[PDB]
Amino acid sequence: TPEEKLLRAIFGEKASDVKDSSLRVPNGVSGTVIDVQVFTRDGVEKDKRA
Amino acid sequence: MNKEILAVVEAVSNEKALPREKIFEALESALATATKKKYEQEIDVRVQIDRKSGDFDTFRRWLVVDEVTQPTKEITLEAARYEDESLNLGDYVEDQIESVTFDRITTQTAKQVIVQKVREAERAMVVDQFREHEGEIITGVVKKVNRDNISLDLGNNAEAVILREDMLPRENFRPGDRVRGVLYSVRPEARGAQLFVTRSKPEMLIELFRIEVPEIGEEVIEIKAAARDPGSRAKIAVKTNDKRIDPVGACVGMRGARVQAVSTELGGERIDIVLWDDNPAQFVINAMAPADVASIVVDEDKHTMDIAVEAGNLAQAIGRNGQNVRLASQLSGWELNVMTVDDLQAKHQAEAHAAIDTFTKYLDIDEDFATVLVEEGFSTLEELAYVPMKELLEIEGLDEPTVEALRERAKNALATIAQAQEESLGDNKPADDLLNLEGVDRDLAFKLAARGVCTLEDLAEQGIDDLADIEGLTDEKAGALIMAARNICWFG
Amino acid sequence: QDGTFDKLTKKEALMRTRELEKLENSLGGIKDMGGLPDALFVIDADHEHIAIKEANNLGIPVFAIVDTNSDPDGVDFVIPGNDDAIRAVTLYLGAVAATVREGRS
Amino acid sequence: ELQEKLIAVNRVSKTVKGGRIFSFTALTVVGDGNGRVGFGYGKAREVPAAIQKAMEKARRNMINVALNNGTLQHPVKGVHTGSRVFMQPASEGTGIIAGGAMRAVLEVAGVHNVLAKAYGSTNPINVVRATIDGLENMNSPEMVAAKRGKSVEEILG
Amino acid sequence: DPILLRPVDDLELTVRSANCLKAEAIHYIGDLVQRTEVELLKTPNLGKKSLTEIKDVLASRGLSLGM
Repeated sequence: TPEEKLLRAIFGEKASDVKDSSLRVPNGVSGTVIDVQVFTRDGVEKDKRA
Repeated sequence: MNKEILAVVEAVSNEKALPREKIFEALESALATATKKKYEQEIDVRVQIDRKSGDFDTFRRWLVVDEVTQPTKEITLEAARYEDESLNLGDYVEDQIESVTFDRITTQTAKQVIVQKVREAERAMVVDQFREHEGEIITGVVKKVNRDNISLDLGNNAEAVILREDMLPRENFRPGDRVRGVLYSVRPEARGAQLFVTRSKPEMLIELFRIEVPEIGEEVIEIKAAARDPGSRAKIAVKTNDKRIDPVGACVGMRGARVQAVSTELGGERIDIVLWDDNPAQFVINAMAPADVASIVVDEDKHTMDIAVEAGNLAQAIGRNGQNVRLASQLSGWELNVMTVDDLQAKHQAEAHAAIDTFTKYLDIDEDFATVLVEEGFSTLEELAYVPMKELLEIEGLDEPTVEALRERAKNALATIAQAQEESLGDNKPADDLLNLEGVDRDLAFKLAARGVCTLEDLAEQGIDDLADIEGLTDEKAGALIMAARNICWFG
Repeated sequence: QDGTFDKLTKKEALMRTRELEKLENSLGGIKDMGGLPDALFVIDADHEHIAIKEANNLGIPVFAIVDTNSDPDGVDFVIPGNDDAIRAVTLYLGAVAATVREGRS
Repeated sequence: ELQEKLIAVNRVSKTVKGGRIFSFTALTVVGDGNGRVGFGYGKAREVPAAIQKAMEKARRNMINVALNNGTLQHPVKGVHTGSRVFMQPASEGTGIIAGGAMRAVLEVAGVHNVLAKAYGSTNPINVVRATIDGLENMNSPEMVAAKRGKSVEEILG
Repeated sequence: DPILLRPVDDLELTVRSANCLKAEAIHYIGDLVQRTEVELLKTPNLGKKSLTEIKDVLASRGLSLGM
């Protein structure tokens, strides 16, 4: 749409036709997250939690 | 990115004729509101957009105040000046905060605030430029028909409303129909319909005549008054200062073409066009058209006029359901009583006999002398009591001693009228039983008794509307006294 | 008075304000009226003889302070008196102003 | 209502260095039929605009004439610039017996009985100006009574 | 009940009673039915006669004051 540039109206980037979507996970199990490991291939920028 | 902010500001400034500054202030407020919604706590937030780069910094704003009521959004002047000595009451203290990423959420909020700013800038300036239209006959397309109103689209996101009372009684509009009407009121309902349009009020008739009659648009002919029964009949009064122009002939046009165009736009409403006269009696004769008036009697004190007509013209003078007399009365501002020549003579004979009986009873004069007073134009005891002595001395057979005695008798008769009422229920029963009503001084009791409210029961039976004309009695004070009277009479 | 006095051409903007002030005096206090007047108070019958002929074409009762050289026929409410002394004109103008203030009740 | 009436068109001319340019003049008349009548000359370069500009000044040029029952008051002369119209009231003269350009101006004025004849140069615009001043000075007995004698009765019996 | 949603003008009240109710912002039959007889007697221009008219008309529709 021309409105795909609404993003641009406040930001920019290219076009918004690309499907914006965050990898969300499925169901069936509860739990409590006890331990998180983050491994980084060398050269890549470590983020703040790594 | 950077140059794109400038290109957007320039495009919007040029297309909406709006100050760039007003668009930025609104984007800053939009971004501040979008930022506030990302925090779980109620924070105060200022956003500042750089006018050259389009880059923006976001703060934790702290409204500098004297007394802090909201510690999450407010800071004391003493604490603000510890960080920057230049700060005053009403300034903002900032705090380095991560600016919200411009996602399609902030983008949508920014778009909504821009649209709202354009409604309060571009559309507001369009309404200001259309000062004529705000008052003249605007044209709209019917967007929606409800039971109680019609929504019109005027273009440019402007919506108007015609209320049910503002429509003609036989009009049936459909969505997509074009409708003309006078913009009679502009309120402040930007979201929705701030514009109120009428087709029923007299202004619609005046403005249709202004458009159809060039001589009215050029101020050569003036419409002095308009009276209207919407979708049935109207009267307009026209004047001109140019003796070469017939104002009635100009408004009618060649074979009635102009008045028929206005009538057709009003759903076949019958329009009478009358000549305005500066003499009220001559103006009422003109307003009574098409009925021929035989005589007029003017009562200036009551602001009423008795209109005698021939018995054959009585039905035409009154009109269907009194429509002709009512429109003439609304056009003149006078109360108009239409009767036959025989009925007017019978009324005058009954009034003369009642005046003679009143003068004979109260002035201790003979019927012959009372008849002379009525023939010289005296009808009330008040006229005889207060009229200049010169007018009473112009009457044949009155000397200065007899005029003085007549005035003294008239004043004593007027006094005794109030005195008898007071003795019965004015300074006695109204100054005791009716004085019990909260707030009833002796003056108010006599004012009530002059209206026939002599007892506390008579006051308990009144409405607020029946007492509204009593000088010094407000609707609230009237309501309190009636309720006090009812509490004693009906609940004691 | 606010707006386009600079926007396109400065010399041609001086043309419009050269157009304005000559129109300001010729069409002076007429722009506030709209339409035709009802009366017309003249202070010299001979000098302004066009208007008395012009007003008598229509139905306008006029009021002329007449001098002895003019002809008092087109004027309805003829007023004899001097009209070339300044102190004379402030009598008639001071009277017609203060009376019409009493007439606008 | 106004009962307009055309009398005569004309083709007048004037010359320049390129040649001669014509136009049209068209004398018309209007009248209510009950004592109001007015004429207007008008001239333009085309006959639809010539007759319309003629009427538009004829509306403002209307005069009142006081008559009795479709006929005149008394005999009356009418001289104007080579046109001597004579007008005799002729109480029920059974029609307006008059020449051209009088038959127009008497009809729309509302009379129906006058005997009339124009003496002199029978020129149409000068003869319709001749009846007008001959009609507007002709006076009712009411105006005659209230300047002379001061009884409405005895001035005519 | 769809009768409560009707305006007070549909009750065929005297021009006095209707104007007295409008002055107190009573627009619907459902607003009128909630008011007590003692509250209506406090309203301006509201006599004993107009109160009896309102009761007789409400009773003709199976409604009572103070519901």
